[PDB]
Amino acid sequence: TEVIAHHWAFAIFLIVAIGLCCLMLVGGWFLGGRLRLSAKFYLVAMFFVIFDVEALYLFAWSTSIRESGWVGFVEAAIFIFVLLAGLVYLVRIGALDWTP
Amino acid sequence: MDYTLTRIPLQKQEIVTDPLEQNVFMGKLNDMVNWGRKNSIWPYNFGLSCCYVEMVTSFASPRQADLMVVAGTCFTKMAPVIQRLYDQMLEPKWVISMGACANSGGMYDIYSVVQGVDKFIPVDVYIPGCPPRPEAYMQALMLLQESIGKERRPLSWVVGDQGVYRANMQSERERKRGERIAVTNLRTPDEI
Amino acid sequence: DRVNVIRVMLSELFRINSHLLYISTFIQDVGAMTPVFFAFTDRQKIYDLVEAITGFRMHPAWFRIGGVAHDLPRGWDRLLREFLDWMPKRLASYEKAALQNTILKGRSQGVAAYGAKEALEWGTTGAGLRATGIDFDVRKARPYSGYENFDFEIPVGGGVSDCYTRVMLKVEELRQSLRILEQCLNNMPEGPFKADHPLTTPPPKERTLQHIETLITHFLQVSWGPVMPANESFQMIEATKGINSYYLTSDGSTMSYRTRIRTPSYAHLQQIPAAIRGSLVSDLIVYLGSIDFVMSDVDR
Amino acid sequence: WISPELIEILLTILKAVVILLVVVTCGAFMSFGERRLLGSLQLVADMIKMFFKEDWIPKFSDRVIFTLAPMIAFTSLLLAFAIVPVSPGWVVADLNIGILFFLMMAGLAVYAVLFAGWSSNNKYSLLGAMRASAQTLSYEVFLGLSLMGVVAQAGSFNMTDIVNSQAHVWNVIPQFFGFITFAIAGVAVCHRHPFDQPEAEQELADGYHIEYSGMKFGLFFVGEYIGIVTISALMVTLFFGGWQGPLLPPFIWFALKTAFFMMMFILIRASLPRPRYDQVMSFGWKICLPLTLINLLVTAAVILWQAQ
Ligand code: SF4
Repeated sequence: TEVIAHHWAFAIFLIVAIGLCCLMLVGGWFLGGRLRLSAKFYLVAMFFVIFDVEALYLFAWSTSIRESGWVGFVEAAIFIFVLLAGLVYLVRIGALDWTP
Repeated sequence: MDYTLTRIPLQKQEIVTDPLEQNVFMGKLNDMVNWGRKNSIWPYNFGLSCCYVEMVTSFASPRQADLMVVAGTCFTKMAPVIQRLYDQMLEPKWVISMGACANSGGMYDIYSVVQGVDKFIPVDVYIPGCPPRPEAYMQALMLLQESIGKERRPLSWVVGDQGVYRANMQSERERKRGERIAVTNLRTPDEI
Repeated sequence: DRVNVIRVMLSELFRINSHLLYISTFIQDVGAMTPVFFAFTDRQKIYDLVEAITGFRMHPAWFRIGGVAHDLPRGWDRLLREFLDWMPKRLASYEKAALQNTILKGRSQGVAAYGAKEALEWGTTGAGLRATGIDFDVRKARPYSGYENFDFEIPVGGGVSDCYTRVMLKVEELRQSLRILEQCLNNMPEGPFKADHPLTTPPPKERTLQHIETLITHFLQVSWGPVMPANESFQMIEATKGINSYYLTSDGSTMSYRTRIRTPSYAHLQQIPAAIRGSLVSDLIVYLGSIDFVMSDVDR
Repeated sequence: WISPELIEILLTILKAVVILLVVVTCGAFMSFGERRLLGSLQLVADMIKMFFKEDWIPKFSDRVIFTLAPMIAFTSLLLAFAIVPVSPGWVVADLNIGILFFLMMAGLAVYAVLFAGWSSNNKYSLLGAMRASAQTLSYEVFLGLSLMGVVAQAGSFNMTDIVNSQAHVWNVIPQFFGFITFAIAGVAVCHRHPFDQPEAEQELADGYHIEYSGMKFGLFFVGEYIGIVTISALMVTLFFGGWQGPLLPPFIWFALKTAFFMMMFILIRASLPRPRYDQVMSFGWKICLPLTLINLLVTAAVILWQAQ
């Protein structure tokens, strides 16, 4: 009898936000009378994807930080060490600088 | 005052009377629309020869600006660019012709100069003289602001007359005639 | 002498205007802290000075045949003195700002630096010629309008015509123009502002209004035009962005049989395929910004 | 059919709609506020002008994603604001994932730029969209870790638990590295001035705002500013004291701190120049990400040390 009201508020918020944008767009509408980009952009998107999925393990670690003891801290520390080893490998090879 | 309309340089315009002289809701709504078009004006300062530094020092993507400042000389090779940029803009659109080069031939009556912007697109507001001061441009902004404040344009393309109404405003030379003729003495040019 | 000194004064004022505009538009793209407000006061005050001396600010239309259109007023000394004691710290600030941004100094110093041969076969009469080391200025080699009486040391570059050597030479040219204006303000002649030749168009205005013969000369020179002997003349000066030249052929009539205007920006723009031959688009835009050409000056 | 449960539910609906209108008008009004800091009826006049202008669909484009890119740019970072609590009894979303939801919205924010870049049938606009999208990916990669510093300090994702863990000490002073990394990431993702318009190094690149006229451009124009105000709300509710103050009412305190942080954003507009693209990417990959990983490890050791 409170979370149902909160879910209803979320629903009307979403529905009336999209409805406001729709009515705004149609009120603007009603009145008045062979190449290739690159490969480094794909590489930086792939860096974002892989480090975001490793950041997912950090996301799930951050909620259970206290309930897992020092052994969980050690495991997340060696996880982050592997992550930073990959990042510093990427830094040192030269695949991370842009140089336009 | 009387009004001219354009309905669908070679177009036809004749003299009519405004439809507000006859729905009081439409009269307030049209006034609010004209007010909103008045106080919010985005210019498109066209890049041309040498009124640039007068629009540079006065204070801009195309197709969002409802006002176009044609400043420099209109040449035979640049006039299609002017026409293409004018048709790129969306109605309502207004034109300010800066300098003599845009009002007329502007000291160039020669083969490679188009004699004014009026030859291909209409011009709403003119500013005379080789390079006008930015205050003259800002006064022309006042002039076009009040001209926009008195129009009668269609609100929508479903119901209403499908023709914009321009106002036959009183000219500035007759309005300023008393203040200009009633000038007795001036400062002599031997001092500063 | 007074006509020559006035011509030198106004020419160096407009050269200061053009150099300030070029330096402001070359320094805006990197720092952009105060690149336009710092330059706006100087251009506006010299425009007010030109407005006091002449008519409106950009195009004076004030150089007449045999002299100038009017005399200097009784307040030009105060305006020029207030101008000249207020600019040296601006020049120090400009040198500081041109030395502070070392990122531009390491970026623009490498690409497309022609030297001593491409600036001599492609035209290139502006700051590129003196940046290549060729000490050739019209004001010192073929003096005109009494430039021998002014002591100013023409600055030259060394080696190549870099994008930084050109703006350094234009800063030093601003300093030389300020020194020329100081020398003009120091000892000013008190002679006539128009020559006594009968072909000075127009004649002096007071004698036009109260002498019949001066009215005759003004009537015929204004209306039909000054009748001029059939010859050919060529005047070559150092303009604000290079070397300008007017070559006039007269057929004996009141108009010109031929006017040839050799402009520096034409030769400056003709050589851009010779240096963007294997460069990038951003390099091309940087080179276009670093070149003092003007398109209406190219097309006359 | 008059029942007090229906009255309370309708009052909650009223709370949702007033917070939506107040955040929309807050963005719209301090758009003019920033333009003055660089006449509140001028935005009303601008809205009237934009409503009475024809939306141009390009004839080489399609009528779906060309209009759906401003849809994303407005509504995604609009519903990002539903997370933010302004008061104990004036919250619209009390769901458990109070940080992951903002991460969803920030992840979907890149769709607007990409879809606009394709929708503008223009190679230069596409290249500019690629540059902007690469930048915002390169900063939203560690946006999550900058939030996980505070998440690990406060335990759960719920913002109520965050602001109740801010009772003894705000999270700005133990985690300043997380604060600056989140500020940098929020500047870059919302396209604020230093990490803005990456077309400055190539003339073969153009903006994605081009070929957008009228309402489809006004959607971006108000969407970036609603985004920066909800990023400021996220910032205060995470690092500063959410609704926390000695004397003045809590919503007054929240409004004051939000206003303070976007005047700080005005100071950002005034002070620093725009860095080069290579410097921006090299910064966001080499400095920010190891620093926030080290921050997470340090706050883990801290919160596991004094755990008694
Ligand atoms: S009016 Fe004068 S200053 Fe303006 S474009 Fe024409 S010639 Fe140049």
